[PDB]
Amino acid sequence: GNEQIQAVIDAGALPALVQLLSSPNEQILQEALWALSNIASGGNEQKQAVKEAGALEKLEQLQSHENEKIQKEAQEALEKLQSH
Repeated sequence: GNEQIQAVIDAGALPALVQLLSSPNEQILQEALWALSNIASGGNEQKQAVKEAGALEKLEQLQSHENEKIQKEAQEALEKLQSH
């Protein structure tokens, strides 16, 4: 599969930050993830979005993954949105 490519750095906003989770294209998920995943690094504002954005909803599609790296990509938001 394709790894996190260093194409462009971004942040993310609205459900658009989550939307790539439900991508069919696990590869492009991973590609754009590099820019989008930074949301998870911001505990307040960013990391709080994901729940409301539909990360639990988004997760389910990707849980049917064909790529193995994708498990970390899935659990990335899982982890961080859940209270622990």
